[PDB]
Amino acid sequence: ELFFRSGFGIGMRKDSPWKQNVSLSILKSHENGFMEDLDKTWVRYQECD
Amino acid sequence: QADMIVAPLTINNERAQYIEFSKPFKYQGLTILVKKEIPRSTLDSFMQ
Amino acid sequence: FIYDAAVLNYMAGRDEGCKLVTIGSGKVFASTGYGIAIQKDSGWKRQVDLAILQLFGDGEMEELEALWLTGICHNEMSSQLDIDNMAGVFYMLG
Amino acid sequence: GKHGKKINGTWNGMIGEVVMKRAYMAVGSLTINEERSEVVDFSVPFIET
Ligand SMILES: *[C@@H]1O[C@H](CO)[C@@H](O)[C@H](O)[C@H]1NC(C)=O
Repeated sequence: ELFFRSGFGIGMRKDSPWKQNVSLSILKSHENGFMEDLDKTWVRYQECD
Repeated sequence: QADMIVAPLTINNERAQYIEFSKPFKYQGLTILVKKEIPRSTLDSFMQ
Repeated sequence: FIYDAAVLNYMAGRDEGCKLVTIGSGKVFASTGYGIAIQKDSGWKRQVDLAILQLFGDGEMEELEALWLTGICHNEMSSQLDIDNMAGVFYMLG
Repeated sequence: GKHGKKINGTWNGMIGEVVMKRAYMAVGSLTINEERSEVVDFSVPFIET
């Protein structure tokens, strides 16, 4: 089983004027189902099981 | 040289001191993989 | 039922004989975490984030959850036939 | 109220105390989303949901 839980994330330098908008767009994509299309298309391609 | 690290990058205490990390793509963890052994075990046939 | 994922998992892996099971063996649909709301612009945000991040690299909540969020069952005779699959044998004779 | 809802442009619950400047901090079982993230500044998540 997993033993160190920590997500990925877009990174940038401090005081960059985009530290407020880009985080909100990531959250807004989670609810609107965009991450469902991307995860299914690339990761979950399915094969022998 | 650049401004955004658009790449798989985990976040921890050391890096967060110098750069803020916005919000996570997705949540994952650390595991271990090992090669499968003997796809056809008990190969010993009849006449045994 | 439709509710928070973390709460529903605790109920499901707790009942008698773990009969109650989530659909598709635990599939989530909007991965949004928890958090600690603070006043806008409040200066406590910067250093409180580091403290939480530090504990993740020290294995604190990894074992802390075992003290409160541990299930009872594992999400895995009857010598009877009662047709079962023997219909195919009769289906052959069909 | 419980967990906060926006009615007539007002917030109640724990998210209603912080917006009205009576709490300065709220903890418990709070779910991050765009609408709540505009008023308060959520910290780094520590539990999947
Ligand atoms: C952040 O988003 C709002 C939404 O309209 C926009 O008005 C504002 O200009 C954005 N700020 C930056 C720095 O892009």
